[PDB]
Amino acid sequence: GEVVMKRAYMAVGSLTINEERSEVVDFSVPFIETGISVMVSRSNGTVSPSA
Amino acid sequence: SGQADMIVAPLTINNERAQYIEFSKPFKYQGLTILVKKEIPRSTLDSFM
Ligand SMILES: N[C@@H](CCC(=O)O)C(=O)O
Repeated sequence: GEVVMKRAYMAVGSLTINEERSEVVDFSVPFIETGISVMVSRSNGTVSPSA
Repeated sequence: SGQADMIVAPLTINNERAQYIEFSKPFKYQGLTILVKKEIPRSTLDSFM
């Protein structure tokens, strides 16, 4: 919102490119790939019989 | 040269390329890797000797 209201020129940070923002602000090329991922704790490993 | 108006192909976004043509947002985010031949374990008949 501080680039929309001309309060600054660029917004360097963890901004993700998406269609909603790119219609109101110009995004540079992605300098790192991100997205949506799910983080969970590891499950209890079970040793299969007949090993 | 005007022969094609678009390049729908795996065109990586390069610095030298982007100077002359205008790219888009990527479809596939990927890098470069090395493809080798899997080491097939060959066995003879006297391997126990
Ligand atoms: N990096 C996101 C916020 C964090 C999230 O993915 O929820 C953004 O710039 O909007």
